[PDB]
Amino acid sequence: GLSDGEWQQVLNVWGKVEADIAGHGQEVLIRLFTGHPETLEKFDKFKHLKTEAEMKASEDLKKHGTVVLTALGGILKKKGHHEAELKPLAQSHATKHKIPIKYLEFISDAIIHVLHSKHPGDFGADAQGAMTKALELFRNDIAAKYKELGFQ
Ligand code: HEM
Ligand SMILES: O=Nc1ccccc1
Ligand SMILES: O=Nc1ccccc1
Ligand SMILES: O=Nc1ccccc1
Ligand SMILES: O=Nc1ccccc1
Ligand SMILES: O=Nc1ccccc1
Repeated sequence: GLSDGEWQQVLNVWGKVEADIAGHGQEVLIRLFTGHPETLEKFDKFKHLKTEAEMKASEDLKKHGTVVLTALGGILKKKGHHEAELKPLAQSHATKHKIPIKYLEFISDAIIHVLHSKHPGDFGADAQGAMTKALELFRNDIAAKYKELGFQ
């Protein structure tokens, strides 16, 4: 678990994220797709995207980023009391989309990177620590659902 002080930084930061949800979502998906191009054959709608320029011009990628970060926001705002919100998403990713948990690790890293890159010298050391714990908490509760389903 995180402290109250820690939860407060996380939710402070997410409020800022929410001011520019599309632009944050776009950058997080582009970071993932470019650093780990195999994530991209999970997506028929995205397989044509052969360049960074094409990824950035794509309205549908923006729309997708908005869906993703909005779902992550709902979870985060539960301050660790997220069983009902986390459950369906763990179940769909393991069962239908078949996403290894290592891609959840990659996207967590993508978020911390994008935060510094969009707000250079505005993303405090205390802020990075709280967010990182928030993201690890999330990943940890996912791993428990993944073990339950024997997903490798
Ligand atoms: C922060 C972690 C993530 C969150 C909050 C999230 C959120 C979502 C949401 C809300 C949906 C739509 C409803 C559903 O199918 O459950 C979705 C669908 C999907 N996700 Fe994720 N996702 C995450 C990570 C990932 C990653 C890392 C991948 C692949 C590398 C992935 C692949 C997919 C696929 C293939 C779909 C189906 C797309 C569709 O219905 O068009 N997800 N995700
Ligand atoms: O729909 N879930 C996704 C999460 C991150 C990247 C692409 C899709
Ligand atoms: O930011 N939300 C979006 C919704 C539809 C298309 C593109 C972006
Ligand atoms: O744009 N349609 C979507 C459906 C499910 C997840 C993300 C996007
Ligand atoms: O690692 N699989 C996931 C579980 C829940 C939401 C997104 C991804
Ligand atoms: O059965 N698969 C597992 C998934 C996550 C953690 C441990 C086991």
